[PDB]
Amino acid sequence: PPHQSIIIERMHSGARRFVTLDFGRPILLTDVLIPTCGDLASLSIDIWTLGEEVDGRRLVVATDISTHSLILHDLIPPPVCRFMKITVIGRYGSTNARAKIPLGFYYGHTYILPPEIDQHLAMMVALQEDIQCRYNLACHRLETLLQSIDLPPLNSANNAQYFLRKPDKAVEEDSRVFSAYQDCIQLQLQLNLAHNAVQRLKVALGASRKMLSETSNPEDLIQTSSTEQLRTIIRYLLDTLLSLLHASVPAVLQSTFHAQACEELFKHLCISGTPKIRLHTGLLLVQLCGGERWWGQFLSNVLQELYNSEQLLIFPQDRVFMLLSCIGQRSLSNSGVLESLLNLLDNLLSPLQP
Amino acid sequence: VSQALDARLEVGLEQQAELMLKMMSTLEADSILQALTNTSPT
Amino acid sequence: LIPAHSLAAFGLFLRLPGYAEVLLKERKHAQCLLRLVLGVTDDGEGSHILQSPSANVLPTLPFHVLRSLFSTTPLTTDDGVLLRRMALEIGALHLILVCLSALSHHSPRDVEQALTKQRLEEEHVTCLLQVLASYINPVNALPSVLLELLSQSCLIPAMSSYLRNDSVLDMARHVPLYRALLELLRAIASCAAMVPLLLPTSVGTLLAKMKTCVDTYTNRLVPDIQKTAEIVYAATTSLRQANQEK
Amino acid sequence: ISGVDLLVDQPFTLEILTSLVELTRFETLTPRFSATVPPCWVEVQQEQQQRRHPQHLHQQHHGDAAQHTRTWKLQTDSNSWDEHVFELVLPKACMVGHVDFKFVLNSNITNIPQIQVTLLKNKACPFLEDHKEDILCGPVWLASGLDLSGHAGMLTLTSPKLVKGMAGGKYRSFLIHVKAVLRGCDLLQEVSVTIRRFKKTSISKERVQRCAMLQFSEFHEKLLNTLCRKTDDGQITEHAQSLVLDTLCWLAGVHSNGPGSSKEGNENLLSKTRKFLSDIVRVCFFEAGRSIAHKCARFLALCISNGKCDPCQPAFGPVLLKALLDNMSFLPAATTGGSVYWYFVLLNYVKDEDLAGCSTACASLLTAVSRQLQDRLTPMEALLQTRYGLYSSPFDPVLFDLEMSGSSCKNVYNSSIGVQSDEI
Amino acid sequence: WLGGSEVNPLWTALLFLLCHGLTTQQRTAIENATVAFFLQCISCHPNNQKLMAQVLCELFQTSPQNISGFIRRLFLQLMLEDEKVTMFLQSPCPLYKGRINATSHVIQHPMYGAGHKFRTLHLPVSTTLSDVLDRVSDTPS
Repeated sequence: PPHQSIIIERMHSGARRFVTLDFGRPILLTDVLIPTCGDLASLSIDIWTLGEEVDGRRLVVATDISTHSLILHDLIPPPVCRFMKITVIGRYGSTNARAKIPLGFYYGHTYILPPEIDQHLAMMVALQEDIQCRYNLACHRLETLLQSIDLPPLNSANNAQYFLRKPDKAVEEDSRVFSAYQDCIQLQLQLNLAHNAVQRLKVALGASRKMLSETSNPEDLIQTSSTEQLRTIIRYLLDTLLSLLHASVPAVLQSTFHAQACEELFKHLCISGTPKIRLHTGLLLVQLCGGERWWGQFLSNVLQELYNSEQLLIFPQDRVFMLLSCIGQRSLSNSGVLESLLNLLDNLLSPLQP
Repeated sequence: VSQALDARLEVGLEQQAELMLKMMSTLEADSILQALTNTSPT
Repeated sequence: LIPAHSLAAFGLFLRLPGYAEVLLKERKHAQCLLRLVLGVTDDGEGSHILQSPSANVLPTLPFHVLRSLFSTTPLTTDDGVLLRRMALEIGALHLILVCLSALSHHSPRDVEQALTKQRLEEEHVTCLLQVLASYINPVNALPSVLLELLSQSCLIPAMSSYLRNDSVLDMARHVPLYRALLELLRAIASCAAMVPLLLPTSVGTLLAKMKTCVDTYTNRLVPDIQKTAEIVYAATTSLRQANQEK
Repeated sequence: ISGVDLLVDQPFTLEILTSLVELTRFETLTPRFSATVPPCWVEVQQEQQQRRHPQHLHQQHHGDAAQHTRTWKLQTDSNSWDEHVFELVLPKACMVGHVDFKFVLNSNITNIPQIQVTLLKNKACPFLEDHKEDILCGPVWLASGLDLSGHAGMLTLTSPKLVKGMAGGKYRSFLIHVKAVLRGCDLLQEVSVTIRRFKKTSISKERVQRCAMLQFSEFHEKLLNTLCRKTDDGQITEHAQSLVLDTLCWLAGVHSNGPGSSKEGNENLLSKTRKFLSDIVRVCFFEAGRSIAHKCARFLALCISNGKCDPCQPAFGPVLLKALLDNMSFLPAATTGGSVYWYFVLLNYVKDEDLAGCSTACASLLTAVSRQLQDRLTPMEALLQTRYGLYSSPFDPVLFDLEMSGSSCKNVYNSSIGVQSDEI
Repeated sequence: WLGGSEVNPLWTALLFLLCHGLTTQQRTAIENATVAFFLQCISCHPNNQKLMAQVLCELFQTSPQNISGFIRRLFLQLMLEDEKVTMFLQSPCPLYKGRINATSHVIQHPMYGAGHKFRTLHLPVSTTLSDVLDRVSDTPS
């Protein structure tokens, strides 16, 4: 995906602006996104293929873009286009400083169907194979790069000094790792896009997907799906759980989320998941079981297990510590949170007393 | 949410569906912001 | 199985027997060329090839290594003649003349960027003409197809057009291409097989025209490059005159 | 009717569906129209509404669309009118599909005007009482067409008996009558009305074909069967499925405002929808693509609105809830992220019924999935997350979605644009 | 022994398996393992280099019909890059350069020893000894 904005002239905002966009080929435009533009009063899109006066069309006019960003998630039926016209009206006051117009993003299919289909599918398959080979090479480079580095445990003053002031070789190796990872994710996204396009073209032949022709038992479905699909499902499902809780009295929900369930859910989500699902899991737990008696003892057990000097699991200690602090602040009304923490601190200092 | 919707007057009036389909999401996004920032667990 | 034409030539050149060994004499670029082929366009260390420290020389490697091969592979042994053949069938020399037509605009029959592209194009055609000259001389010998394929071709129009430019100030700065021209005329006059291809404004008359013109301009009326240019030009012109008469 | 093979009778094929959508295809009146207004309104000049809309004539050279935006500004006098009469003129014979009734509220309005536009069907002391048997076509409520902003909107004017017309798609009388139930109709600021019709088809007796489409319920049964089942002989392409969703969407839209008499066909379709709702959701979300999911979401929105508009018949929300919750366990086997997004968008609204069951299923699915996810973590990814805070796993080739900002665009290319300055 | 006549058929069978009941992750793991195994066998053994060259040549000759698939990546990252060799030093004087005070864990064969009097580097064969000296010790730098 390309991205680079362009400059304008006669920066005064009172007058009209004109931008015309052409893809050089008919495009099955189906998605348009333009960020919020504060110094702007109006925005419109005009669409044509053969000519502005021959087959010109318009599809949306935006007015509140000053504090908002228009989103056209799914344009159905997909308008066939090659030429796109942008017309915006800046702030009514014609006095303004230098500003850059955000172009936005536009997604759509390049190949149009109601023949090229067979050879287009063949060349797309070849492109997918080449992208897969390049992605495999990038994965090998990243794997052999990370294999040579290590994270010192935060259990000594020397490691603390290392974390405070990274040595130069650590900085350069981190830069190399970040570059390799960025290349790997770019190639991964390209491969996924190519595979999706190939799948769509194959669907155009009527060859529907396998779609559970072997089994339908959930214990295999959950253990055969992809990791990213599971993450997306968890994010949406946790979001819906939060919405359901905010809309109330679901007494059944509090019954299932007992001490063991809370332990397992926390250890599975807040330790290994993405920051969004980690924060959402923490907030759901503190909203559900915040008032429980066993709560607080939960926090003490979690802290003692995770931050023990004998812990071997690798996890982002600082982020989960911030999450624990946020949960403790929210669940502060419970009397057991500080009692359990002080009892834990009482036991750690026990060797001082003979 | 920007309340901006494409010019589908010309097509059959699915627009009232599209507004409320847009409204389907809006009553969800605000509640979550009210769920996590607002309504501190008490 | 930048520039695009060099990579195609590299793919065609590498099919020639013995070209793999000579290409591997300077190993790291040879790896870069092979890595540039197959589409990865990257090194093993994560640095892009087009921003490699010695990326400037990259276009020259195919033709230059082929020239080194031609110097190291004479026409005397069976190796030279078999190489000439498998050059002729696969269109290696045919694609050589085609890309010469593309880079010289002689069909068979922005200031800074303009000068930069002119420089790269003239150096590329210099290398192409010089490797063709090395193809002419060892250091059915003449191909049967070459007899027909030099008539209504690009080589004679290329020589004519590049001999149209007779600027008296040209050779002061245009030394490398004129050195290649001197070497190729040496080959075209000294090679026994190449002589009938030329001998049935004529090439000899206008060549003598430049010789007399430069003699009047300099001899009648310089650093190392220029003085070597004139002395070698005079010697090679005398040799070409001796070869032309018979 | 006799001697013409109705499109419903023949077994469904791709070209048959393509012909069917042509009937549902809809266009604009090119011929000129006219209208009259009560004296309390003054017609707003056509270029005044072109204030922010400078290229109306360029797209269509005929310019009737510029006239199509017939705008009247309300001159609020001391009278608090509770009724109004709007006369329509149809000079060129045509079959109107629906009348585009657009209303915008005043910028300072803070209350909810209980303004109602009720128009009973035609058969041969407010006008709705004295001429209760003489009203023309509807009925609707203003709040139904109220948009997100709450200061504007657009009402739908259609009925299953509207397409037939007075006799063979003629015009005799169309009256847009409004009655409210400062205060009343005076809150409304201005009104624009547009008349738009069906596209001409290459099919003989388009009126007869449309009548056969709308009347018979076995057509609905067959359409729902085709959408639901995907058998060995039913190798139905998703192109045909998209056409089917379009047909049902148009059918539900035209059945939305059907009166009590027309509720026979509405209930005939909705009974089959309730019979096959689980399969509808399963196919159109967990098997089809994102576009089919959007079409199914639109159809389900129409069904929900129809159930709301007909309190005399059971609502659709709880049944949709049971369908979605029964299809919940198939989420790990879903195809695309956009379909799951639309599924959860629909699911979130219908949480108002049976919160306990939805919460129980959500908790069960979360507990089942979470244990599996932790088992797939690798020391490589853990090192990445801890040292650099990079959470996306690079060694997993397969992704699920790409949510840039409030959108799911994994199934489509990113378009590379060469910017042309052109007009500066 | 890996170049012995008993093990020679394994190379061709492996290439046959990887150039056409395997899941995607299984295929990727097998590809990586095969590349590592071949690179280990080729590292500094001219005889095994000749055997792999012969296997590649015969596979290319007998391959019907464009180059792609696992064989492309294997050729591109097996050759077309500098060979790596494990180089092992030792001295009566300590070698401090390259060490940090962090508690790094490095586990190698016991023959390479431990402490400041030993050092092992996995570095390309194309490097010169001056690079070794100024990367292992501060004094040359």
